[PDB]
Amino acid sequence: EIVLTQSPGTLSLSAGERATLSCRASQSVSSRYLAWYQQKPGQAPRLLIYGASSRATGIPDRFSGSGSGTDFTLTISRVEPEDFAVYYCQQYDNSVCTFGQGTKLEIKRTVAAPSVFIFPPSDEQLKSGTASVVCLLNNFYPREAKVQWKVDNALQSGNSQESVTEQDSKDSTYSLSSTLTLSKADYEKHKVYACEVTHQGLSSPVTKSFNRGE
Amino acid sequence: VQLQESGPGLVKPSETLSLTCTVSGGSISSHYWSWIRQSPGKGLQWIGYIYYSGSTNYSPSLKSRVTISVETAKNQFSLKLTSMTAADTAVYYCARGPVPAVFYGDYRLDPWGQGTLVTVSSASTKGPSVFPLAPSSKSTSGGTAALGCLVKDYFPEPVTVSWNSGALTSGVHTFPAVLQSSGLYSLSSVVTVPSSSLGTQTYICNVNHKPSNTKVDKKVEP
Repeated sequence: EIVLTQSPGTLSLSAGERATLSCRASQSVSSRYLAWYQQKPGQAPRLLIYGASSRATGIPDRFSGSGSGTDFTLTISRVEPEDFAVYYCQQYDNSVCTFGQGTKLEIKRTVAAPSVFIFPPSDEQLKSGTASVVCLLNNFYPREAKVQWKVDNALQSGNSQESVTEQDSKDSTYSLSSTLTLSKADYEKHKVYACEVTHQGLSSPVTKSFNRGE
Repeated sequence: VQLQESGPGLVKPSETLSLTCTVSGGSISSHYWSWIRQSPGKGLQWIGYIYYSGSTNYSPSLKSRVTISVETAKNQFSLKLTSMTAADTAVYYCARGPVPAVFYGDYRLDPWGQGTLVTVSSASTKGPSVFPLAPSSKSTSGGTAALGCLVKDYFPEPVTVSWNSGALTSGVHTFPAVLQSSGLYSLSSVVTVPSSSLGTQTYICNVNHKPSNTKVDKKVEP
């Protein structure tokens, strides 16, 4: 059969810079069978280019496909924050449609410090017998950050979980959540709950806390 | 022309999956219709297509258990994948194509559907529990305050969260769900809004878990 091979696996660009995506086929391909797709975080793929170089209705001019035979290329003249997505090339042949692995487009940008907030667990949750302390690190860059939980000034382990959003469409930043989970009882036996955030953009490791009696 | 797939999000192991795509603004007749799926954090795998007149064509790897049907009288086409396993967990999309109605003309998958997540598991469905993430002075900074909703213990995925019935959209972050040790998912949705509007404006999160057909609307206050 025939196989499509995209490269690079990942591509990091700043707004304005030009993007060059490559798609190679393990065999020559008629241009009418080669198409390009864009897929943004948790959203359906969408067509960008068909027939190797024809742009789909409504697609911005900065997007354009070229190439032939075995080397096809997608070019984004001037990358924009909203272009953060995965790009796939697809082909049809032998009564079978197939896709490349895709190229992930990551946006480079200036360092942004995270804003830290903290949320004591709700009383409704406490009546249920469990406590969830939520610490939020909002809109920052780059993705690397460290958060430690200190109960009554004692470091915690294996009782928290983090979740991180993908790059924002507009400001290209990340957001992070760290959830400390305790039984009502264990939560009961202490008072100062603190969230210490260590990010590249913070001169000194920031801490947000509260006393279980607000 | 809009496409909308529908079907269960949960299927027990070895059972059969059934998804139907409903077309609006266009017609099934004349066109080819495909089914596609995407495994979590992975690539797209074309499943197969069906020509309005009945002719079908499936991918080799799946063919032995795939079955695409069309219902030109309802403007729908369905898919059936027998004996499902965890490997079959993915977001299934429906799309028109890739063979053009006009014999000449290019091949492309367009338009696409919204996609529907299908998780294969023996576990039961469970609606989420929603708690508020109240705006405190500990969640304030200048003219901006942070608040949100905590969606706990639900299975399987996914959950959708909107604020003020879609009215509030900017500064909203819904994190990727995380599987707790209990074998149940959990996630939080946060939104940053003007500190002054905390006394006036009402903030409510809209939680939706299609799997358990559950809907909660929680008021988040100071």
